[PDB]
Amino acid sequence: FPFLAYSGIPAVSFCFCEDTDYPYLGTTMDTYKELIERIPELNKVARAAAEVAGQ
Amino acid sequence: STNTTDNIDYFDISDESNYYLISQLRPHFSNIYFFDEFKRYASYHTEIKRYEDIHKTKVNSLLNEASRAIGICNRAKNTVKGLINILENPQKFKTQRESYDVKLRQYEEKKEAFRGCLLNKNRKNLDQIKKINNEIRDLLEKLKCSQDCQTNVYFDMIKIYLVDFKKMPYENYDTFIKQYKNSYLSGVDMIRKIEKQIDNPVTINAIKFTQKEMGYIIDRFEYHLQKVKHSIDQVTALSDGVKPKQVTKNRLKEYYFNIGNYYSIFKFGKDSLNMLNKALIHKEKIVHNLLGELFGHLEERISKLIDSEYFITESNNIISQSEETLKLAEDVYDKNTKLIEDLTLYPHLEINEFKKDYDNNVEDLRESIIYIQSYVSSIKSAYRYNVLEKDSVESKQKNIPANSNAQKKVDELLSIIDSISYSNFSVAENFQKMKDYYKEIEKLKIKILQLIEAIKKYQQHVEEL
Amino acid sequence: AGSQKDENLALYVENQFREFKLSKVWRDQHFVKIQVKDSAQNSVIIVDKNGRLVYLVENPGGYVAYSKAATVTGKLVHANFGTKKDFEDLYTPVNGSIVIVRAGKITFAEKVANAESLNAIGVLIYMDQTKFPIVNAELSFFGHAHLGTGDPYTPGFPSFNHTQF
Ligand SMILES: *[C@@H]1O[C@H](CO)[C@@H](O)[C@H](O)[C@H]1NC(C)=O
Ligand SMILES: [Ca+2]
Repeated sequence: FPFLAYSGIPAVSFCFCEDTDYPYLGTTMDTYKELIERIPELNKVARAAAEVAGQ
Repeated sequence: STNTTDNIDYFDISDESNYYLISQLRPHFSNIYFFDEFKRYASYHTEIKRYEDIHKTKVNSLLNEASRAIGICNRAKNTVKGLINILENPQKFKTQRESYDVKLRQYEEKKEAFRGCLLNKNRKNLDQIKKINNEIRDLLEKLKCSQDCQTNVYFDMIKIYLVDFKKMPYENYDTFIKQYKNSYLSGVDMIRKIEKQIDNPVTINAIKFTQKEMGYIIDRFEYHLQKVKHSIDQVTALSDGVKPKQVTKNRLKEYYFNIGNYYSIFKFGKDSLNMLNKALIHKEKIVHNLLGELFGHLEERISKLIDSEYFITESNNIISQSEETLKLAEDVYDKNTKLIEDLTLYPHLEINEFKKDYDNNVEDLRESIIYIQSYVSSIKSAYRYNVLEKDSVESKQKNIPANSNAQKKVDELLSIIDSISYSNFSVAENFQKMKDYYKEIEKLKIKILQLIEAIKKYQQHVEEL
Repeated sequence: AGSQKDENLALYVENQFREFKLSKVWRDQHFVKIQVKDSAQNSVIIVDKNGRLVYLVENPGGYVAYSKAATVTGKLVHANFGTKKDFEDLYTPVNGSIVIVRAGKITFAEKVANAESLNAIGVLIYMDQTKFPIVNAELSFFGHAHLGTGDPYTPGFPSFNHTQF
């Protein structure tokens, strides 16, 4: 948003977002293990996100 | 089972020009394979019988000089084998008195000493190789046709070479080195994590040296596989092709010399890939034999950490003291409650001014006890979340396959050690909260004792009215 | 921000950007002002009208950045999300009181800005069952309350030493 509103540069932000938001962002319990019990397999998902941004 | 390495002949060196590669395998050059293929090229052409005469002399002289140099450095191979079988096993190290570092330095010096003795004896044969190549150029330019020659040895021997290329397996080596290299880099990633917790240095130094040797042999295997795939792509790339029937005589010379060089790279690459495959499988078995020693000492570290981190006995101490305090204060109120009951009948008949204060004391009593019950329920609640954080780790430990083949058990134990580390931020904050609440139970305990004192002073005052 | 381990991760990323052989790698540093926790602890604590007895609820681990360091007492009003339409449809008027909201649908700074515009005294922010289904109920979290972005103590110009602060 400072790249779009303030400086006038086009900007894009994308997320593989669940219908409800992620339950703990700014949080002490946000770790790796709890991320990997939220999402069962992560390598293919982050692979898809890296493919979108690289493309 | 497997504790030593028998073969060493994967070690090699090239020249400073990087033009000629020596192997310690037979016959140490791909150019000798070129000499045999140009021998059968000279079995085609009737004009050149001088090549088979010279070729007999040169396979004799070159093979004798080569195996001679392998003798002179065979003694150095025995010394380097001595330092290898010192470094690979812990059991050969536990009888040894010198520390590990200087032995590693001596291994370095004997290694470049071995390569140096190999190259310095092979140089005088390399000059002879240059002499042979120049004699082959003159002997090939003996012949007659300088206008249109034909280019049937090319168009036939390419097909024979493609039969030989389809004979030899590529995809199993490719899949093997990809899957194997993935297991190797995953292994080094396991070593960097495993170094911080386990205390013994000897076994992990043996594993670290072993993975260094594995890295060198992997690098050689990708080199020879690259040479094989490039030579196959060049010969089949010429068989795609424009297919000229007519060449010039020098074009015929660089023509035959060219494809003979490519097929030479194929033969030498075949034997090199064969030996390196065996060596990688052996060293891989050494690494599983080491980690099999390691994981039994690893599990004790887990059994220390699970008791150490979650503050479980201290939290049970806090809950025990809090429940003891609640039982004590509730016992005191059950002791005084009838005296409260009489001293609520005496106020309303008479002068109420002191009894306003005593009514404030009674409300402070019952509200204080209800507060203590609320605090105990809060501490027990946060303790329940903490115990759940421990029990998820215990179920994750019990759900491991025993049944691991191979070295994945060490990976699982690193995963559970990583889990205990992840619980830290929630556990610390919960324990801090428990400390805060128990401080407030202490404050209400001093306050409740001053309240019972105020009750007794009121009791003697009502007797004094 | 500004901790030692952040600089260790920074040097790690920089050595990675050198090992990938990029065409140019350069760092940049400048000094900003953030807000961190004090050694004394902040707390939310129930006060009775009697005033003799005071009951504590909890001592929060997390804090709100750029909140004003103060202490207040007052009557509390639920203010579901702090949306301006949501603030329009209150039953009890909001002024001179402490609002509570649930985290969602808007940034923290727009909640605090709207409840500041209706002249409330303080904002408490929590997470409920329905919007945020989790096991633990003792979980504490972090936010900032600056409307707009950037370092607030240099608006419009950068925070180097060339500006001399
Ligand atoms: C603000 O609320 C107080 C109650 O705390 C009330 O007395 C006052 O009238 C309100 N302000 C206005 C402008 O009505
Ligand atoms: Ca600025």
